[PDB]
Amino acid sequence: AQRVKITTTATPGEIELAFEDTGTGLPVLLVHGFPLDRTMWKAQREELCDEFRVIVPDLRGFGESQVIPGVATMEAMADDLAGLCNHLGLTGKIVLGGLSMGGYVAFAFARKYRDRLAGLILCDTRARPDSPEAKENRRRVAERVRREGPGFIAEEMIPRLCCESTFRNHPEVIEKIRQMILSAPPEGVAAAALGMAERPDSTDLLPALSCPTLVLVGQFDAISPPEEMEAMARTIPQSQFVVIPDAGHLPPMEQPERVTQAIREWLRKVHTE
Ligand SMILES: [Cl-]
Repeated sequence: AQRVKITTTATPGEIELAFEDTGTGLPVLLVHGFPLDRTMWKAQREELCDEFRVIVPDLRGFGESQVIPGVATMEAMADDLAGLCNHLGLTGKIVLGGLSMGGYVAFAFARKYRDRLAGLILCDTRARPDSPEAKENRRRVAERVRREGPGFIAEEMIPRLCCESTFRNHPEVIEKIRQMILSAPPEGVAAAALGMAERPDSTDLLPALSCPTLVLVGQFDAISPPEEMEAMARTIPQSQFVVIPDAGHLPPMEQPERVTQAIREWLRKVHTE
């Protein structure tokens, strides 16, 4: 992996990002969820790199990236991605994928950097903003995690993140996810929780998208359910919708080969030299 200070148009103008960059050819940037890190895309990065260049950063405040206290807006995270692409000399078009919060970041990127997208991959996410109670729950999480760390988040989220079959067949995946959460920097978690609370409604952005979009969801996703994601996909032009069997909210980890294949075959259609 690499760690580089990038220039970003978001406050504070420069930030150190840790990232993986594996493969050659057409660039695919994959954005993790909350409160995870780049390692949740490891299987896809290690497999797709035979055909694509796969870039997987830790977002600001997560993993090994710099922590910027306060509020980490989805826009700021998108600005950081643009700055990373600039650093790397990826100044033309990319495919951008995101899971959950990473999907929120992808919408912020599409809003601001439309001309840099060859395609979007939206996994286990939604375009609407937080409801008022959800916003308040962000704030409650932020205030507590600063002091207690993320153990209480792992306790609340793990049962909602993966399906029954994953608990049975893949306890090692459960434990990897748990360690991602437990290791997340407390102030990075807080800043992103507050940022998510203030993200805009992206509902009306979706019909205005100008690139092919793959929408992926676990069959048993308890957080962003398949019915809801299918309806979201119906609002996006040039969309393809895929349900991954025997996965919950984290298909890339729960059913890595299925996710890799779905992404690979779509990329072959979209992302050409
Ligand atoms: Cl957003």
